[PDB]
Amino acid sequence: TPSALGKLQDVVNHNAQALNTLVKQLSSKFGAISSVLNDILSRLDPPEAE
Amino acid sequence: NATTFASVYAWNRKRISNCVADYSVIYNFAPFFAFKCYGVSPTKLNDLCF
Repeated sequence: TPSALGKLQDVVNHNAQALNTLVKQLSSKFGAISSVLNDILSRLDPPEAE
Repeated sequence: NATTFASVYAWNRKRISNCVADYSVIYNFAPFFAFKCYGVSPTKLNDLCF
Protein backbone atom coordinates (compact mmCIF):
# COMPACT_ATOMS: atom_id res chain seq x y z
CA THR A 1 0.00 0.00 0.00
CA PRO A 2 1.86 3.19 -1.12
CA SER A 3 -0.51 5.71 0.56
CA ALA A 4 0.66 5.08 4.14
CA LEU A 5 3.58 7.53 3.99
CA GLY A 6 1.21 10.20 2.74
CA LYS A 7 1.43 12.80 5.47
CA LEU A 8 5.27 12.89 5.21
CA GLN A 9 5.04 12.97 1.39
CA ASP A 10 2.69 15.97 1.47
CA VAL A 11 5.10 18.09 3.55
CA VAL A 12 7.43 17.70 0.53
CA ASN A 13 4.97 18.25 -2.31
CA HIS A 14 3.77 21.49 -0.70
CA ASN A 15 7.33 22.77 -0.31
CA ALA A 16 8.16 21.81 -3.90
CA GLN A 17 5.01 23.50 -5.22
CA ALA A 18 5.75 26.65 -3.21
CA LEU A 19 9.31 26.81 -4.55
CA ASN A 20 8.18 26.11 -8.13
CA THR A 21 5.56 28.86 -7.94
CA LEU A 22 8.02 31.32 -6.36
CA VAL A 23 10.42 30.65 -9.24
CA LYS A 24 7.75 30.69 -11.98
CA GLN A 25 6.32 34.03 -10.78
CA LEU A 26 9.57 35.68 -11.94
CA SER A 27 8.70 35.32 -15.65
CA SER A 28 5.31 37.02 -15.21
CA LYS A 29 4.96 40.63 -16.36
CA PHE A 30 3.59 42.73 -13.48
CA GLY A 31 3.00 45.74 -15.72
CA ALA A 32 6.31 45.96 -17.58
CA ILE A 33 7.17 45.30 -21.22
CA SER A 34 8.88 42.02 -20.25
CA SER A 35 10.06 40.05 -17.21
CA VAL A 36 13.85 40.37 -17.70
CA LEU A 37 15.45 43.25 -15.80
CA ASN A 38 18.24 43.43 -18.38
CA ASP A 39 15.65 43.95 -21.13
CA ILE A 40 14.00 46.76 -19.15
CA LEU A 41 17.37 48.44 -18.58
CA SER A 42 18.43 48.02 -22.21
CA ARG A 43 15.30 49.03 -24.14
CA LEU A 44 13.74 51.78 -22.01
CA ASP A 45 15.34 55.03 -20.89
CA PRO A 46 16.29 55.38 -17.19
CA PRO A 47 13.09 57.37 -16.36
CA GLU A 48 10.66 54.80 -17.78
CA ALA A 49 12.96 51.97 -16.68
CA GLU A 50 12.55 53.14 -13.08
CA ASN B 1 18.32 58.78 -48.65
CA ALA B 2 15.39 58.34 -51.05
CA THR B 3 13.53 60.83 -53.23
CA THR B 4 10.39 58.93 -54.26
CA PHE B 5 7.89 58.47 -51.42
CA ALA B 6 4.34 57.15 -51.55
CA SER B 7 1.30 58.80 -49.98
CA VAL B 8 0.02 58.26 -46.44
CA TYR B 9 -2.44 55.49 -47.37
CA ALA B 10 0.45 53.51 -48.89
CA TRP B 11 3.39 52.21 -46.88
CA ASN B 12 5.93 50.57 -49.23
CA ARG B 13 7.30 48.74 -46.19
CA LYS B 14 10.72 47.16 -46.72
CA ARG B 15 11.47 44.36 -44.24
CA ILE B 16 15.08 44.88 -43.16
CA SER B 17 16.33 41.59 -41.70
CA ASN B 18 19.00 38.88 -42.03
CA CYS B 19 21.66 41.64 -41.95
CA VAL B 20 23.34 43.39 -39.03
CA ALA B 21 21.79 46.87 -38.98
CA ASP B 22 23.57 49.84 -37.38
CA TYR B 23 21.44 52.69 -36.03
CA SER B 24 24.38 55.13 -35.88
CA VAL B 25 24.40 56.15 -39.57
CA ILE B 26 20.79 57.41 -39.50
CA TYR B 27 21.98 60.53 -37.64
CA ASN B 28 24.22 61.52 -40.58
CA PHE B 29 21.71 61.00 -43.41
CA ALA B 30 19.59 64.13 -42.90
CA PRO B 31 18.86 66.55 -40.03
CA PHE B 32 15.68 65.27 -38.40
CA PHE B 33 13.11 67.44 -36.64
CA ALA B 34 11.38 64.73 -34.57
CA PHE B 35 12.71 61.62 -32.79
CA LYS B 36 10.08 59.73 -30.77
CA CYS B 37 11.27 56.28 -29.67
CA TYR B 38 8.38 54.57 -27.87
CA GLY B 39 9.53 51.54 -25.85
CA VAL B 40 13.16 51.81 -26.94
CA SER B 41 15.90 54.37 -26.32
CA PRO B 42 17.88 56.07 -29.12
CA THR B 43 21.19 55.77 -27.26
CA LYS B 44 20.90 51.99 -26.84
CA LEU B 45 19.63 51.00 -30.30
CA ASN B 46 23.06 49.70 -31.32
CA ASP B 47 23.54 46.93 -28.75
CA LEU B 48 19.91 45.79 -28.98
CA CYS B 49 19.52 43.17 -31.72
CA PHE B 50 15.85 43.07 -32.63
